[PDB]
Amino acid sequence: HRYRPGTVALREIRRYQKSTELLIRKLPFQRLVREIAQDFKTDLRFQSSAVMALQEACEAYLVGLFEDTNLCAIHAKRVTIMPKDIQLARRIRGERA
Amino acid sequence: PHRYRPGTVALREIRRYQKSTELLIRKLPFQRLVREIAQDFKTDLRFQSSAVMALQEACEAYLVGLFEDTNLCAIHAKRVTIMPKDIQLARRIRGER
Amino acid sequence: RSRKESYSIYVYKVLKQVHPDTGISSKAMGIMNSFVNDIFERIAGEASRLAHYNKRSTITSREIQTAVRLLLPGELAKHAVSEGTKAVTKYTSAK
Amino acid sequence: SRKESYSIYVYKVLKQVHPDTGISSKAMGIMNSFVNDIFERIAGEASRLAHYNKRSTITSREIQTAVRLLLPGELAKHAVSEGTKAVTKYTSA
Amino acid sequence: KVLRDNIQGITKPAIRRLARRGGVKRISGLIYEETRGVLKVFLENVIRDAVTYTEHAKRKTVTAMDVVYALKRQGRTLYGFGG
Amino acid sequence: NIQGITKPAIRRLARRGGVKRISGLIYEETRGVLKVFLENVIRDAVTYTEHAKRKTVTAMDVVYALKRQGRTLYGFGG
Amino acid sequence: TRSSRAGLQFPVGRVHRLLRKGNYSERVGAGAPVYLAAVLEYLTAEILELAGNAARDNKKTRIIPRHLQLAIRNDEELNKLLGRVTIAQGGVLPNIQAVLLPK
DNA sequence: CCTGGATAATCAGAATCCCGGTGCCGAGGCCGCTCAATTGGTCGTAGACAGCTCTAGCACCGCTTAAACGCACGTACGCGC
DNA sequence: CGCGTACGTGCGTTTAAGCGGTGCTAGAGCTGTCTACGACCAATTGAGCGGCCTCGGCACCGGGATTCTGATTATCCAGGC
Repeated sequence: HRYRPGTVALREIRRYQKSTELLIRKLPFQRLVREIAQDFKTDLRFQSSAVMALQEACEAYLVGLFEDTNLCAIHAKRVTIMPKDIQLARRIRGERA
Repeated sequence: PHRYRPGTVALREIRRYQKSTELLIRKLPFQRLVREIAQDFKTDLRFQSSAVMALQEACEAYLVGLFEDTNLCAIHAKRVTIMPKDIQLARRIRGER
Repeated sequence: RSRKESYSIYVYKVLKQVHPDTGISSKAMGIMNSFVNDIFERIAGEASRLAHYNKRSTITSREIQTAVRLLLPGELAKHAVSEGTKAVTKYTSAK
Repeated sequence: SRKESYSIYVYKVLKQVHPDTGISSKAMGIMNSFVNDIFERIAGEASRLAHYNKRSTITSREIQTAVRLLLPGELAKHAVSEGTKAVTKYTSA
Repeated sequence: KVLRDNIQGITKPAIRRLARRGGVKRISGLIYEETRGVLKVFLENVIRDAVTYTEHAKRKTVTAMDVVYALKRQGRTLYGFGG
Repeated sequence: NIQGITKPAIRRLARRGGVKRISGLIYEETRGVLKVFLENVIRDAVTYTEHAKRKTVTAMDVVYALKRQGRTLYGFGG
Repeated sequence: TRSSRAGLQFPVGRVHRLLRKGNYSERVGAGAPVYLAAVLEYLTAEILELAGNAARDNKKTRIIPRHLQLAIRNDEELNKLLGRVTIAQGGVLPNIQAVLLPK
């Protein structure tokens, strides 16, 4: 049959909140890290655990930002998150000026 | 007679208290509150007047910034009146417990 | 071959003291070592700040005590104060 | 009892940048607290990197990279140029 | 003399003035209590640090420097009172 | 590169954060926020490495950069 | 040693060496490394305690970083201590807001 | 007799529990070197502590009047649809 | 788009914020002398970490087999016209 829009999302929430595996793949994020690092210094090498540390910290920061974004979206009488929620979360957080 | 519409005196007070720099909380009730709170932590304590002034400056600045984030959250909640849930969401995004 | 130091066997001994039939992974062991190092750096820097503020060049047990009472939350700080004072008195008794 | 402060130096800098402009006592206290706060921040950053690089001294390079880490881009760049010209004209003279 | 209910010394027009300085146009009636509690959440977070400084200096008088160092610890540093 | 952070990857990151419904511009805003955060942390780590006189950015510089930014990470030699 | 003299397991030697070499003060007292090792020992005892409890709750004999994340975020004071601390391979707590639940 | 809602079944897929392999491993404990902890002993000065002095925090007391409470009225704002 | 009303506004009343003239003493601050605990150096020693080897969890793949709702059609019953 057919499922309602939003139940597979809740199942994915219950699945990924119990797991610890990284949700961004290693090679495109590693290429993005290297592309950003070439903008600051040329001829750089990267340890693999450095890229793993960057991936873990960035994924945890984005998960916490999505938590605050969902809180802002719920407070804004919605269930769908929006870039205004991200902007308000980064404004109260002090990252965005 | 004469009676202003609701919303003009609040804006005039916003402009007046944003133009000025003097402390909005009175000195003696705040000093009594500080002595009461510090009396609940350690009995027989004296207080420099400049210490209570520094406490008043820091508390007033923190409450003004909290009211700024509260007004921003109330605007994001499609309102113009601030609510205690705005204070609560601003303190949750700020990381205060 | 460089001889890198760590807190592996020490945290292993404390784990065996609190849970005899429980092990620990190296991914958790690195987190525990970083936790011990972070708490060490925080309490030592807080003692350094207190010694610099109180115009004293000596970091005694009192400086670490007020560093723990500043950094740790109330029940945790109280239990750490009791543990620290107990170990300081037991070190003072022996020679 | 002598209380050391950066009062006359900030007075000299202010008269260098604004000769018809004085400072108040509260603003002088704010400036003196700012100087000590920035000094403590840069010195703590240089001490942190000196502890990181296994080195028991703090030279001009550690203060330079502490300024480059702490201060934002244009401010850090201008402070880097000012620090390097001061180190060079201290070394020559 | 005993000290009781000084938290209500922070009157509703004071919280109104703090909201006007913060840019708040309309204030609910349930704000003036709750913000006061947040002020307690401020003050019990600050002075409890500063007394911990005052207990280390073996003093019975809370100075401005202990308040400044308590604000230094909380990430809420202040200019104009030393440091 | 920056589009290498795919829409299902940001979808999984939102599912871990507890987001039920995701807008279309959420992926691009998350890409921009991730780019800014990676720019800051990688800039601090590159400053650490160029002060350490090395051409290989280690995990120690990443750990110290995250400790600088108030986002201290446990598990990589802290 | 000095760990056996103090009833502790953590080394007084390593802590007393790092307190001197860490550029913390001119002189470092003798009661300070015992106190710091005891505080570190109680803190790792509480963390390993709640980690072992979480490992027994998850039916595992070895402590994984998920158990450490459960031990940190489940306790209020341990989460308050490690508030700005990211644990690698730790994840988040299972938490779904009320409006996200279906009717 | 018509009609609206509550429930009490209904099978039906989507998801979930369970077993089997090729797979590479990674905890955790012993062998053993080795350099940092231990220990004895000497130099020294930060600081403990009792003295002195001295600003400044606290208490009171009362003139003045700006500041706050509360009531009454009402319109425009929160929220319900 | 509309409904109900909460908080904006002004004035009378009442309350205590502020002023700046006064006494006191408690505790911050300056000082002065002696010392024990802390650094420094040298020989000694043993706990610590490198190496490596065995084993206990380890894994997400895959196609039958369990199970848990969900859309699904229908069906019954009590209330109102």
